This record gives sequence, C-alpha cells and structure tokens, in this order.
Amino acid sequence: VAPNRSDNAYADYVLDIGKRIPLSAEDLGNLYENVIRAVRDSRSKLIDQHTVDMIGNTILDALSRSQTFRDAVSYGIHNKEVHIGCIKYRNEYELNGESPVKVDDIQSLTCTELYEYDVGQEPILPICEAGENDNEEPYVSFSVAPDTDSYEMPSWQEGLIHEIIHHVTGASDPSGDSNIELGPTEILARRVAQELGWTVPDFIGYAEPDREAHLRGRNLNALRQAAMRHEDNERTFFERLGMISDRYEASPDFTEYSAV
Ligand SMILES: [Zn+2]
Repeated sequence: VAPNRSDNAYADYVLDIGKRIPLSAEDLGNLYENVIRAVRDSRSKLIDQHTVDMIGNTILDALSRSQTFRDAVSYGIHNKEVHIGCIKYRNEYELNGESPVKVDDIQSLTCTELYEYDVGQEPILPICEAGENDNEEPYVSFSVAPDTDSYEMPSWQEGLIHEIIHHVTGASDPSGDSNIELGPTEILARRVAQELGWTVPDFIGYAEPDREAHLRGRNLNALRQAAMRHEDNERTFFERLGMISDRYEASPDFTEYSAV
C-alpha cells in the first residue's frame, strides 16, 4: 500500500500525506522559533558563526518559501517521523584514505595542506549524514558553510536540505549503486532547490560519477573557504574542527577566534 522508503515514489507519497494538515501561520511561527533554538543549541558542534547563520537562514528560507519543504516538514510532525525543531547540526569530518598528508590528526592540519592536493587526495572529508546520538536525538552532520556569494552556496544549501529530509520524512537514498535514479530524498531536495531558486547541476543518478565528483569538489572548496575565513586563527580553527570530529562540545561562543 505504501512504497519502500528507497523508491522514488516515496517522495510523492509523503508530500500528499503532508498536505492533509498544512502548516498554518501559527504552526510556521512556532517552527521558526523552534529552528532558531535548535540552531542556537547547535553552536557547540559547528565550526564558526558564519556556518551557524547559513544553516539557520537556509532552513528558515526553506520553510518560508518552499511548499515542498513545508509539506515534508508537516508530514514528519503529523506522521511519527522527526519534528524539524528536534534536529541539531554538526560539522564532523574524517581523514581521507588515499591522502598522502604528513599528519594523522585533524587538529594539526594547515591551510596549505588543503590547497596542496586536489580532489581525490585531500586530507579530510565532511561526514554528510542524518543520524542520531545514544539518546536517539536526531542530528545532521554536514560540510562547513562556504562563503556568502560563493559558487558553492546553492549546492551546499540543497545538500543541507537533503539531510534534513532524511529525518523529517523518513525517506532513504537508493538501495544500491544507483546511476539512473536520484532516490526520494534527493528528488525532494531538488524540488525544494527549484522552488527556492538554488541552481544546482542537473544530475539523474544519486551515485553517478559526475555527482560524486561535484560533491567532492564542493566540499573541498567550502572547507578551503572556511579555513581562509579564519586564516589568522589557523591553529584554533583546525583544533575546533578536530574537536567536533571527535564528538566533543566546543565553545558555543567561538572562544578560539576571540582576541583573548
Ligand atoms: Zn542522503
């Protein structure tokens, strides 16, 4: 009666059901407050204030201007998936397997090492996923935010929304090595992007080589931009990043960037 969480058809199945109780002005008003709070409470797991702002602004803009996003969010709330206000955000990264880098610790990385090797050989990669901690509290881990007005911004925004859709609809990515279908999560993310005017490349498969290479490129660039935003505080930037990646609570006020 219901499509598999992995089938393309799951996308329209959840939207139709979400439409049944649409978000009212009051509902929306409360979701704004909830989102602000969750983003605020995410600060200890994010890299800088810029990323905090971009995450917050992106979600609020999506709730505000995307019918699809509202429907997906309303579905979650009314049909026993995740309430958007429960999701917190992280910038977890991991070491790359093929990287030749002298270091073996995120904390000891440098800006030069990000720019030294191109895609394939970069030192670290973001963990992009929708997961939960031991308390079953839902989180999104995602790339640090690129610069305002960077080429990478719309794709980064689309990918952030993608991860949120995993929690909020229960939708999954394709079952295997899918080169010709996006899966329901990406379909929904792409519809949101279209409604919001976020230009992204027109891929047809979740795992087609061109998509893989694009994400890799986008992520490396976002990270390089983030590191450069904190060039003066290089050592503490990477300390904060390794700390997040080691799942420790970092300063909610971004102490490691203060004048001290
Ligand atoms: Zn996914």
